[PDB]
Amino acid sequence: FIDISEEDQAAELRAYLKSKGAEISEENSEGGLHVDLAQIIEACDVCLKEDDKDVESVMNSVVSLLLILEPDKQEALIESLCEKLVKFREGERPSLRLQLLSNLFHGMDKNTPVRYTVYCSLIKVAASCGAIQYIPTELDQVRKWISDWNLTTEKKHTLLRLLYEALVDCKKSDAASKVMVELLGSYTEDNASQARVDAHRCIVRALKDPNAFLFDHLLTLKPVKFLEGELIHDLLTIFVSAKLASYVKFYQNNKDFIDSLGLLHEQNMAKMRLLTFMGMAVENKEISFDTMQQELQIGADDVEAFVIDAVRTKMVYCKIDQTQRKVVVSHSTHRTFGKQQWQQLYDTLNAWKQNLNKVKNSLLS
Amino acid sequence: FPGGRVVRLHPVILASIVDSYERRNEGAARVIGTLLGTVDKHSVEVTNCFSVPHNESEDEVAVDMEFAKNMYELHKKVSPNELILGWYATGHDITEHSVLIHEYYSREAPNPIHLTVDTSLQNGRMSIKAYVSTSMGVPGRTMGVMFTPLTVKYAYYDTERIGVDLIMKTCFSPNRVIGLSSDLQQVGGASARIQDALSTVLQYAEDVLSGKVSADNTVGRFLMSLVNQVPKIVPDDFETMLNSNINDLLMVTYLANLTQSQIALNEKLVNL
Amino acid sequence: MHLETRLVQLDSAISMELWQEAFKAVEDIHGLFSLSKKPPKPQLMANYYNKVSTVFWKSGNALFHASTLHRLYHLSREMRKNLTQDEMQRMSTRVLLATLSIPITPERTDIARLLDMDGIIVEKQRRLATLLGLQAPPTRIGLINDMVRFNVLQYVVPEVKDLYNWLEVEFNPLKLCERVTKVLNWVREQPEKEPELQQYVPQLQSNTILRLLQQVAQIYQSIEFSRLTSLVPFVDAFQLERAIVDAARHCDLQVRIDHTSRTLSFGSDLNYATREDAPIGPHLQSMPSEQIRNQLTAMSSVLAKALEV
Amino acid sequence: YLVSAMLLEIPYMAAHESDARRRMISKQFHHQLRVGERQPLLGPPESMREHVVAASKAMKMGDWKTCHSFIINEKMNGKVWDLFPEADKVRTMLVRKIQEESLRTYLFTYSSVYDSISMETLSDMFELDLPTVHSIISKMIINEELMASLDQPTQTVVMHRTEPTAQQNLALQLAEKLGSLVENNE
Amino acid sequence: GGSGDSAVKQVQIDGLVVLKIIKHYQEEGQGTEVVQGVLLGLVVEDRLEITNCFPFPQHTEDDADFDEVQYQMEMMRSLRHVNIDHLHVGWYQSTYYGSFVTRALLDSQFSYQHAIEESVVLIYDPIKTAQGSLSLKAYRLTP
Repeated sequence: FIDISEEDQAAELRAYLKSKGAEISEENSEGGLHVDLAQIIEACDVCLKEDDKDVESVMNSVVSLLLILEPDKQEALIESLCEKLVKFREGERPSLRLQLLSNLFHGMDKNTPVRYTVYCSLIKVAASCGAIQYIPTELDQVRKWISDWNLTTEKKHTLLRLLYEALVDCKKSDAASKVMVELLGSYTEDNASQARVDAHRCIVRALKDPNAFLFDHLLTLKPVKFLEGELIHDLLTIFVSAKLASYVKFYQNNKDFIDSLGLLHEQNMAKMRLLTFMGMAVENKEISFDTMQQELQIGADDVEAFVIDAVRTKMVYCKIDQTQRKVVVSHSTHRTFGKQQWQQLYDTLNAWKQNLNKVKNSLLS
Repeated sequence: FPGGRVVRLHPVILASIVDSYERRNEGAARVIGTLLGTVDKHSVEVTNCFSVPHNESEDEVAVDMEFAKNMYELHKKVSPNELILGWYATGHDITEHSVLIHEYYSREAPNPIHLTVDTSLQNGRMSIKAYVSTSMGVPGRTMGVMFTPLTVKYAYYDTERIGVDLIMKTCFSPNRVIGLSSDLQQVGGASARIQDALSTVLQYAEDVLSGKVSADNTVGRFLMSLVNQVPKIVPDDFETMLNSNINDLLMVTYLANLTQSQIALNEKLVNL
Repeated sequence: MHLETRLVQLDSAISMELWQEAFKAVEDIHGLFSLSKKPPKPQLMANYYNKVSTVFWKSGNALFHASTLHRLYHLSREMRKNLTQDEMQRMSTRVLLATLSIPITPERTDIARLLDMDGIIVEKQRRLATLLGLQAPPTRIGLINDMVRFNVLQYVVPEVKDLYNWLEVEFNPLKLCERVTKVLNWVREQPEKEPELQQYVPQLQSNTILRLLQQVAQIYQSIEFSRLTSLVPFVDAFQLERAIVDAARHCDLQVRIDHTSRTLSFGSDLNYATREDAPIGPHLQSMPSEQIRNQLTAMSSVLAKALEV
Repeated sequence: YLVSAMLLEIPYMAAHESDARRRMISKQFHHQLRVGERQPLLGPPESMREHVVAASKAMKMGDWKTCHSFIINEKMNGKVWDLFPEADKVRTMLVRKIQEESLRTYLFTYSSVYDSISMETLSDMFELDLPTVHSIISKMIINEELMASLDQPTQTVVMHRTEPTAQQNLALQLAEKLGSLVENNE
Repeated sequence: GGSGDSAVKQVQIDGLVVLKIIKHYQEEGQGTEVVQGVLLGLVVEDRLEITNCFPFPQHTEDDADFDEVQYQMEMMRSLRHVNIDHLHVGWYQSTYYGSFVTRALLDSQFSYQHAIEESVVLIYDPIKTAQGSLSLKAYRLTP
């Protein structure tokens, strides 16, 4: 690349800085000038015909980017041009294409093929270097306007399906999922049939790692209220396990995926978490030690160390007396009706106190 | 990886924008300056800035780079925080005059980092769009530059942006400080009632049918997070603790007032 | 003919057990060296820095020793490029040097001279730091990660690699008692592993207690110390019990010291001021369980409110 | 060291109007205002580095540095009583280091032990039952006793109550001054 | 309103003026004699409303030594270039002390207000004021 800041007419000045391009590129570059203004064949040429063998060109590829925005069908020649980005197998100068074509800044996110084009490209381009900074680039305008063309919605649904295993992580998996599942849930992909495999994904997010705390991030907003519990999946499987505390209530509910996953550590984890919670919410946010001994069916020292497992769960987060005040505040598992009736008695308790507190402090203010 | 992602300035950049813009030396429409700050090599964390002499029009623009070095000399002396990362202008984005000030700053010639402040009657458009200029090959014309966006972040001294929070209280209606903490109780009250009016509609929406969607285990998670720290669960020995603290704190200020009287009885017996 | 005139002044003094005039000599070598930036600073300075190391190893705190050893780690690896040592045994020796030196002192006992203007020599620490090359006097274990920033984490020898993977990384109530001192008794192997490696161990044992009591103090809040003597099977029974209270009196945590029936609770919370985190800098990785105090009222009430608003 | 670093480590926690102005601070401001120390060599530092641990009582550590290398440097040999002046010194180290946790380290100490205290520091039970009794009446300490059980319940609470009294270290030295103002006036 | 004795005025601190202070809040100088700079505005409607004010950066690491006045007048010529004159309506400070007036700068600002009666001295301290009323106070050595 040499400068583009002359009269525009970027077409035959890209042709100039394509003379130094690939041999397959520059054998069409100056030839295009005889044809037309040549932002159709000569523009698609450096896209069709591969680079010399390095991404030293990209400074010219930014010209080729902004040279089909206004003149050509942008989206048609920007679906390709962003297939070279993986065909090269690098994501740093292919990434400067992705960054300046991210959204709404030289490109103008339509209607949202422009977000997808670079999104699905970047997916193939980088490991997850460019890919991570597109959770904001997506979610910032998810909150203002979701893609009206459900084609673009199921485009990003397939993206958020394979961005499960694309970036090597389990909480990124949860993040990209609880985007996949949330716009699936609210309005998308019903399509009850093509939501079925997505239920098998959402149960993996519930089960493989314990990041519904048991089944709360599947029941709270709409991740089962959409992805139906007692559909053909039996997603209520983990809800039959959610209050019960027994090997049988995970093992009779064990079907032929987690039969071989398998289940021998998370059983005890999620079991003593649902017991910890409903223990706390009963007897009564300050329960006794020998009650928990009999509850969790083991003796003293292990259960006293399961208090430390439960304060790291962040479900029961406070100071632990040895003989009393065992499970404590922060009711982190599902209290689906009890938290709602408590929300009304607490906004009552607020309107009772904090409104009294206004005129109280305002006496000396 | 691309360096053009984000500028994390804070409203002191807008301080030396607006004061400079509204005195201006009658630089009517276009006030411009050279931005000074740090870089995380991905982010651009910035503290301060300054407005320079310009006369930008078609096709005359001046940035006294001798003076920009004079100001940097005085700026680096003021605080060692910053390097001249580029130039910040008022309205607007890519011009043929931007790229003239580009080649003026390719006399300087670190990474070109620009900050364009839209001067329009809008809301949806941001009052600043921070830009870097890659590609950036350029042995040709003036400078082949490509404006890639830097997200506008305010990430510095939190008590400063508490100072800005007060400035945004003055933006609505000043809001002078005599009873700061006195009428921060009125602020704390207003906050606690917005919480109440929030929680009420959340309940009564599901009391009818299909409400409290985005609240159940988020606002409910952060309603038990209210009672996490206030109140203390229900200990009446904690009532006893803090009414015994009332006995302590009253008695701290009690002899503070005994010193108040003693100030006059000490230094004003001087006046006989 | 001057630095070697003063470096024989230094070795002779420290060999004669003369630490006052030894300090005067480590001042003199730098009083001369202050007018020795004019030469391209020589790379046979490992001598000077390993001698002021040996000078600090027992006199000054392992704090200033470890800070000196970091400036060795920087300089004498700039050497390993230029000097060009093909030494993996020295790589083990110098990483364990920099590590073993770090986790020694949680807090300094400056209240014997808080009577009559304490802050003086607490500030003079900066003048000591002038001779090291530092300006800001040294941090604690915060340092160790300021060169785990470098390839310390890989280069360190598997004798001790998986010992800080307990101390700094894996925070446990009871899974460190028989996980530090076991393989530190495996460190004690006498002759071939540089008897230099040894004299870190009495503070290593002390420091391990000073970490993991603040753990079980803010993990549990009432254990009975007829069992706790078994929970931590260190070489001590008596001196460890009066090391429990030594930590309490010298401002690490809050415990009920000398109970007759020997029930030692930790409480909730009752005296949260500065003797909780010893003083302000916490000795507790991601445990820190719920204590309650001032202003949390307003700002937790509006934080929790406005997370979803 | 036995009439100053013991008698006056009681009122040195925010109660300064008993400071005897002729003591070790003749030299304690000297061999502490030095940027470097180690194993002491002189007399005064070898008469200090066991004193500094006689603040962190350590009966072990303080007894072990008045008998380090002095039996050549005139402590044991010279005082024409061969071994007995140490048997005196050791006793006034053993005993004057039980009168320390009493006066210093009593904050969270409510229930304490006075049989095990005899096992720790090895003095005679009566020669410890005497001074542990003395600790209350002689030094008017806030700690209770029923010594048929050989015990001393404390119930001290003074820690953030002596801070507002450390305000009365100076709130007195405001209103103790108005007592002296009008003495001069008329 | 905020009229003074024979000449001197109120000060109006606009929201970007406190930000010109809190950019050097406590950074470089904790327990130092921080002179946060000179406040320059103009004699305007009963309250000399601030335009700009930049921190007069003494030998800033440990102690406080007043700089070359070359910076003062060349910087406030740097302001003259596209902005208002050095209409120095006082000097201002932080200075890790809520609710004080210093002895040496008391003398300095009296002599300042001796040269120009129409001058005030601002003392903005952050929440180190203890929250804690009246963080900003524009004190003056009296008529």
